[PDB]
Amino acid sequence: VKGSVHLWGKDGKASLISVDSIALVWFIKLCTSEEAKSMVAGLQIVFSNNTDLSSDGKLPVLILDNGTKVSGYVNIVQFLHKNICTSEEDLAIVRKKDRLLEYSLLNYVDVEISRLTDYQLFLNTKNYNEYTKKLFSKLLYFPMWYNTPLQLRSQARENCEEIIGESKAMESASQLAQSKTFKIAHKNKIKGKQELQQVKYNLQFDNRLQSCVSNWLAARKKLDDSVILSSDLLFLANLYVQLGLPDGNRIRSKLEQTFGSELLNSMSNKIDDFVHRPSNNLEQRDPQFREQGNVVMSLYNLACKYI
Amino acid sequence: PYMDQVLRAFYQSTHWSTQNSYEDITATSRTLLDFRIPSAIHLQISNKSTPNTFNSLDFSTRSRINGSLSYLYSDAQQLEKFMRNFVKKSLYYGRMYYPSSDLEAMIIKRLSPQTQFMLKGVSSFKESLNVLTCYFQRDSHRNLQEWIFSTSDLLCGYRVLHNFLNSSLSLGAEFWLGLVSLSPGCSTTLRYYTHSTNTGRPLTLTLSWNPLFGHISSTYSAKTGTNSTFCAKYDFNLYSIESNLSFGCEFWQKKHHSIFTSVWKLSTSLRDKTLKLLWEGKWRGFLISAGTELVFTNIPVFPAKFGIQFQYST
Amino acid sequence: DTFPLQTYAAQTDKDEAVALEIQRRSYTFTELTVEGTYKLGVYNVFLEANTGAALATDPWCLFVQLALCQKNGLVLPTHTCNHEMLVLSRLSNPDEALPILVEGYKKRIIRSTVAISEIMRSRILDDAEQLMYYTLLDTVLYDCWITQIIFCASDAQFMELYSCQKLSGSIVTPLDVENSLLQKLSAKSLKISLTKRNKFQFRHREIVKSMQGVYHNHHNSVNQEQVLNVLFENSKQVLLGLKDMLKSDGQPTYLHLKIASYILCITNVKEPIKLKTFVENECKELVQFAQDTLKNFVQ
Amino acid sequence: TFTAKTGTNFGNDNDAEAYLQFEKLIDKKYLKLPTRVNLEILRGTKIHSSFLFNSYSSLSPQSILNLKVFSQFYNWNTNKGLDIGQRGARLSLRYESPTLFHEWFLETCWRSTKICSQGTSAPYMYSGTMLSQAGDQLRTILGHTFVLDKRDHIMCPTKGSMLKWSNELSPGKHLKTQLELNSVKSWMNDDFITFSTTIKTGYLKNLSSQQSLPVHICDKFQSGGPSDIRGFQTFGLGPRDLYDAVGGDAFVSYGLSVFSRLPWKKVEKSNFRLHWFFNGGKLVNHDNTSLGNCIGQLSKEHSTSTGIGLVLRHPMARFELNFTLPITAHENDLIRKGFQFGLGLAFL
Repeated sequence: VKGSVHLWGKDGKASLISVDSIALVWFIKLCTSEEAKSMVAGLQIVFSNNTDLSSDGKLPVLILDNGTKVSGYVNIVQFLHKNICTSEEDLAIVRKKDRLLEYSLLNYVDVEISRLTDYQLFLNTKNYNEYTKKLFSKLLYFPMWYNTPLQLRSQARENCEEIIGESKAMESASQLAQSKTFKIAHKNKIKGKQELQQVKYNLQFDNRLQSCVSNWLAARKKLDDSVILSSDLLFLANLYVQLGLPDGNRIRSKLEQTFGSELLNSMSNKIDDFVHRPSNNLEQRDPQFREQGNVVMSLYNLACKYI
Repeated sequence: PYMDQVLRAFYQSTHWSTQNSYEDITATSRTLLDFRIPSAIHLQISNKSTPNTFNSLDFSTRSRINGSLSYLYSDAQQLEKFMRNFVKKSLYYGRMYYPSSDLEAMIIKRLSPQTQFMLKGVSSFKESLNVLTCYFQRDSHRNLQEWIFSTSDLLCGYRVLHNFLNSSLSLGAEFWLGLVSLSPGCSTTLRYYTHSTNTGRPLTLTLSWNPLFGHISSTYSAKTGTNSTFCAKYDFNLYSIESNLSFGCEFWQKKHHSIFTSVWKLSTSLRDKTLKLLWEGKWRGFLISAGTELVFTNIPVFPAKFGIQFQYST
Repeated sequence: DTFPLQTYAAQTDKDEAVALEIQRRSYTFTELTVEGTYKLGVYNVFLEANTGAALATDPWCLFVQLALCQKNGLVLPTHTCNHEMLVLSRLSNPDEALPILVEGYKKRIIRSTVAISEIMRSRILDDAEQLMYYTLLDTVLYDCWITQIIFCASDAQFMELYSCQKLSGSIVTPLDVENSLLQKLSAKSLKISLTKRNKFQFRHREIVKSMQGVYHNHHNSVNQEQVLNVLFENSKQVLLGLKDMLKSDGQPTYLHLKIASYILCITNVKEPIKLKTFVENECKELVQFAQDTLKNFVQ
Repeated sequence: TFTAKTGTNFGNDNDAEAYLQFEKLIDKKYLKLPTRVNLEILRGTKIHSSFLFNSYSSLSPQSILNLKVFSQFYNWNTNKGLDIGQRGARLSLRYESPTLFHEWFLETCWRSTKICSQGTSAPYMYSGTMLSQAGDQLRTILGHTFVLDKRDHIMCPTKGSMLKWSNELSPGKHLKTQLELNSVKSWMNDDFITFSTTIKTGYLKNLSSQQSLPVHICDKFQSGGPSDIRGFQTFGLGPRDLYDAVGGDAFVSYGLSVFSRLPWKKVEKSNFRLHWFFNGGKLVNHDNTSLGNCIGQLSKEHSTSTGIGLVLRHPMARFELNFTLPITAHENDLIRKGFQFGLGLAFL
C-alpha cells in the first residue's frame, strides 16, 4: 500500500497519551518477514498531532493515496492484512482459520482494555495533573493546549461512567464565618468524603482490569502462544502506558498478585524489547502546511467543518 | 451576596456605621484577596417587576436558566440610592430561588436610636436546613455589642468592638458557644486605620487571633496610589507552625466619552501556589467580569478555570 | 390520622381506549400468576415469512426475545396471563434505548437495556473465547447495522423498524396525512436516541455530532462516507469468519442466538442497505443457520 | 420599544420559573396593523430549553391575531416523572366594566412524552397506561374560549361572578368541553368578610371510531393540588392503573372560601386574609356513550377536604398557606394531610 500514517508522538516515538500510536509504531517496526513487509512497504509515518486529518477525530490515521482514511489501530491493521500480496518471526500473519479470533481479540483490547488506559490517563488525579495535562504542551500549538486534555478527560468520563466512577453557598455564609471553627473544617468534611471515594473508585477499577486481562489471556491461549500477533501489540501497549505512568507501581503490584511475577516480567521483557528496536524500518516524514494544525490552519480547518 | 448588599444600604441610610462591626472589620483583607473567579461563561439579566419586587435570571454553560424573586420593603426613604455601591425604621427582605425553591429572608427592625435587631432565615427545601438566626445588637459611640442566636444546631454568640482614640487603634472579639455542639470559639482583632506621607494612604494591620488553635494571622493593606490599592496577608499558626503569604493589587480606572469604569484585581498566593486575575468592567447598566487562575505548581503555568461573566441590570 | 371520615373503594373505571392500545401492541409468549410475568418492551415487531412468528425488528430486541424463549421455555408470539411482548416507544425510559423488561405488577421492576446487557453477557462471561465473539458482534457488527439504518436506509425504512408509530397503507385519510408528517418531523429525533444505546455515541462521536445538525456539508459527508466504508469492510470480514462458527451441539449458545438475531433483522430490511445485499448473496449459510436456530422457538 | 425584561412564570405545580422576554413594537412600515413580537425563553428540562414566540397584531378595535410558535419542554406528572416537549404553532383570534371576550385558536403541535423517572423508583410512571403514552404524536386542535368576567378584580375581587367556557375539538380524535363558574360576595363595611364560590365541570369525548386512538394523558382531566382541590396532592385524585393518575374523561370540582382581613388592626387594610375553604370534587372515566350515565357517576362518591389558612392576594400572585383536613377520599388518593403551601394565579 502507499499512504501516510499520522500519529501522536513528538518527532521520534509515539506519545503515551495514545496506545494506538505506540502499538502502530511497533507494528511497523516488527514487519520483518517477506509477507509482512509487503503490507507495510511505503507507509511514511508522520507525527502530525492534529486530529483534523482524521475521519473520526482519533489519530492513528492511514490516509492512503486516494483520500481513503482508515482511523484507529484496529481498523488499520485489519486494512493492511486485507491488502497483502498473498505470497514466524517478530510478527505473524494469521491463517484463514484464525482470522476471526484474531479480530475478536484485537477488538476486545480496543473496547474493554483501552477503556481502562484512558481511565488511567485522564480520570486518575495523580496521573492527569502530573503527567497528562502537562504532556500536550509538548505536542500541540500555542492556543490549543488547554482544550485537548480537557475534552479528552470529558470523553473518558462518559466512556467509563457505567463501570467505574444558589442558596447552597449562602446556607453556611450566615453560619460558617459565624462559627469560624468548621470554616477550617469545611474542607475537612470534603476531604473526609474524598478519601473513601477514591478508594471506592480504585476497587471497581482494579477488578475490571483484573477481569479484562483475565478474559483476554484466556482467549489468547487458543492461537499460537509462541508468536507475536497484532493483538498482542495493542495489549502490551496498554501495559506499557499503564505501568509507565506516575501511578504505575500500584498497578504493577496489583497485576502481580493475580497473574504472577513470571508473567508481568515476561510481558515487560517484550515491552522494553519493542521500544528499543531500531527505526530502520520506520521511514518518517515531517508535516507539510496542510498537516500541521497551526493557528492559521486550525481556523481554516474550523470553518470547513461548517462549510 | 445580595442579602449582604441590601444590609449595607439600609445602614448608610440610617447612619449605623457597619464598618465598626465584627463582620466588616477585616473588610479590605477579603475583598482584594478572596474574590470569586467565574468558572465558566455566564450571562445574567436583572429587572424590577412591582414597586417592591425584583427579578433575576442567569444561565451558564454548566447550569440552565435559574432565577430569583426578591422582595424588599423598608421605611428608609433613602434606601435604593446606596444599592449601587428619630424614626423607628425597618426592612423586610425575602427571596426565593426558583429552579429549586431555596428560600431566604431578612427582617431588620431598628428598635431604638442605638439598638437594632436582625432576623436572617435561610430555608432550603433540598439540602435541607432551616437556619434561623437573630442578631440583637446595641450600638454606642464606642461599642457594637452584638448577641447572635443561631439555629444551625443552637449556636449562640457574642461580639464587641471597642474603638480607642489619624490613629484608630481599634479592637474586636467574639465568643461563640455551641449549646449542642459543645465546641467553643474566640477571636481578637487589632486593626489600625492610619495615615502616611509616602503616597497618601491608610494601612490595615489586622493582628488577628484564635487562642483555641493559636491561629494568629496578619494583614497589611496599603493604598499605594490615588486609585490603586495593595494588600499582603501573612497567615501563621502556633504549636503546628505552617505559614502563607497572599497578595492583592486592586487597580481602579475611569473612562469617559454613561462612563466606563474598569477595576483590575490580582491575588498571588504562595501556600496554594496560584495566581488569580480578574477584570470587572461596568457601564450604565451592563457589567462584564472576566477572570483567570494560573497555577505555577516543563511548562508549569497551566491556567485552570478561566471564566467570563456578563451581567445587565436596571 | 383518624380524620378522613369516609373512605371508599379505590376507583374501578378504566379508559377502554388505553386498554385497546395496550392490547394492540401486546404479543403473548405462549407455553405465571400475576407477578411472575414480564413484558419485554421492543421498538416494533415484524412478521417472518417462514414461521409466521412475531419477531422484533432490532437485533438486540430479537436477541433478548430469543434468550427469553430459551431461558423460560416459551414459544414465539404469533403476529390465561402468559408473559408478553410490548411494542413501546424509546421514550418509555430515561435511557431512550429499548429492549427493556417490565417485570411484575405491584412490585414492578424495570430492567433497562444496560441492565439486560449486563445480564445477557454474564451468562457467557464464564467462557472467554465466546465472550470475544459476542463483543465483536456487539461492537463491529452492531455499528455497521446502526450506520446503515441511520444513514444508508430511507427515513421510512428506519421508522418501519425503530418506531411504534403506525404504518399506514397509503395516504388516503387526513389521519394518514399527518401520520406521514410525524415520520418526517420525528425521524431524526428517533435516530439520535438510537445512537445512544451501545455507547455508539462514544465510539462514533463525530458522525453523531453531524446528526445534531443541519444541511450536511461536504466535510461531514466525505468523512462519514469513509467511516461507514471501513465499518462495512470490517463487517464483511466478521460475517465471513462467522460461517465457520455455526455447528450446533444441541441447545443454542448465546452467541448462536446473537448471530441469528442479526441475520433475521438484516434480511427483514426491504432496501439494499449493503448488509442485506451481502448477506443474501455471499452469506447464504448464515441465512440458513439463522432459520434453523429460529425454528426451535416456534411450533 | 424593545424592553428586554425578566419575570416570573407562576406555573403549574407551586414552582415558579424565570423567563426572559424580548419585545419589539414593529414600526409603521411593515405595519398599519399595530404589531408587537415577543421572544420568551424559559428553562426547559436538562437537554433543551423553552422558546416561545408570539406575534400580536391588532386587526380591528376589537380583534387580535396572535401567532404563537413554541418549542417548550417541561416536566409533568406527580414526581416530575414525565418529560413533555411541544413543537408547533397557534393562530389565535381574540374578540374584545364586564370583561367579555371570545377567543378562537387553531393549533398544530407535535408532542413528545418521555418517562423520565428512574426504574429504581419502581412502579411509579411505569404502569401499562404510562408505558403506552410515551412516544410522539401530532395533533391539530380547534378551540373556542368564552369568558364573561363581571368581577371588579381578577386576583382580589369583592363582588360579581365569572363564567369561562372552553371547547377543544381535535377533529376525529376528541372533543373537550370545560366550564368554570365563580361567584364572589362580600358582607361587611370595608369588604371584611368575602365569601367566594367556584364550580368547575368538564367533559371529554372520544370521537375516534369505536374506541381506537386513545386520548393522551396530557389531554385528560386531573384533580388535586394547591391550585385545585386543596388537601390532596397534585395529580392526586381520579382513577389509577397502579399508582399513576391516569386522568379522567369527565370531572366536577367545587369549592367555598371565606376571607376575613386579619382582625389585628395594625396589619389590616392589607392583602392578607384569613382563609377557610371547603373543596371537593370527583374525577371519572365515563364509559363513553352518553351524558346521562356520566352524571350518575360524577355525583356519587366525592373527595372533599376542608381546612383553614392564611392567604396573600396580590395582582401578580396568590400565596396560600393552609392547614388542610381531608374529609372524604378514596383509598388510593394522594392525601397531603397537614400543612400545604399554595402559589399561583388560579385556585379552585
